[PDB]
Amino acid sequence: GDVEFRNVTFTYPGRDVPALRNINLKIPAGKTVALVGRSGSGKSTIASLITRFYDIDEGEILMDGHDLREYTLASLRNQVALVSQNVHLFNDTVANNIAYARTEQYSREQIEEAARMAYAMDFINKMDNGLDTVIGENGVLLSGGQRQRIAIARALLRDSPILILDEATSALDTESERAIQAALDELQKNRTSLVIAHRLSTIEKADEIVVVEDGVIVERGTHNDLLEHRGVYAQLHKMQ
Amino acid sequence: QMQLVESGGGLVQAGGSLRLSCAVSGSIFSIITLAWYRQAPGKPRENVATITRGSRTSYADSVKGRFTISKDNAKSTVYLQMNKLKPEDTADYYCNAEGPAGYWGQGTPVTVS
Repeated sequence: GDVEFRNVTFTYPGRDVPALRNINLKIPAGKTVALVGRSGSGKSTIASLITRFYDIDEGEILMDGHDLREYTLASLRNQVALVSQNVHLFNDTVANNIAYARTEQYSREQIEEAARMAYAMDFINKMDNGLDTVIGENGVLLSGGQRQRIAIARALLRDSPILILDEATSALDTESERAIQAALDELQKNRTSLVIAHRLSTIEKADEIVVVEDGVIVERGTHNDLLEHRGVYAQLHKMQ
Repeated sequence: QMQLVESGGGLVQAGGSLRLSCAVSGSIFSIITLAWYRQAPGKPRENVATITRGSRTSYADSVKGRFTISKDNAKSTVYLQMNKLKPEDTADYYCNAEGPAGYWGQGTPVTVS
């Protein structure tokens, strides 16, 4: 899947200044682009606009060369796998949440394999009816990290053309979490991936790194080229 | 569409000085990173000097103490003051905006005899 922002400006409802200004961003099919910058710089806004929680003020977002606003909502949800705290949950079983409410389109074994590959099966097993426990209402509320791993499992299961990855819980070390990064690394390979970077070390391998400051893209390049550029990214290379 | 237009290049003898200019239209000039790169006939295109939002500057080691990058928000122009020019500075000099995968001028030639 191809994703392109053309002269995109966006302002959160009620705000008086834009969150994004004249964003031009091309992510060709199969490439990974890492967005870096301070929290509140607009990097998360860029990724989240693809989900159409809001519409842009001006400009164009194109998906496979078609404006986002031309897709039916069903087609939009099918194209994009969101791995973030805003992954959409259903008042339904865990298995049905991993399957994105698509029933009898996946097998039980596929759902279970996706759960294990996301390292979600450990906490799922502690629920009374396992994968078939009803989450949400009159049921279990997911912790934040549990919700992320449900999102990883859903993304692993669906094999979607577009991945939006918010690398939350940058504090990572142990075994089940080290292999989470390994699972994410394989998922973003062979897929158009927009990654919200929260630790710089995790995105040195992106095909292009994009530095956002105050809603403006200030620098673009590979990790090595950006270091030789001795600009903003090179200065941010002080957190290591 | 963004345009970067260099000027000021030419022929100078060793020890001479040259000031390059680059007019930038279509950019959020005060915020994006600006830079000068250069490329000699056999070598790849390499960074010379870089200036970020607050006019914070950086330089390649071979150029420190001789070259100076600066920017003018009012004129939306970026400049490269080249003093104490060495023959090894002979190259095509390129203006750049938004980093090495960003936008590029078409260069201005510099020859140091």
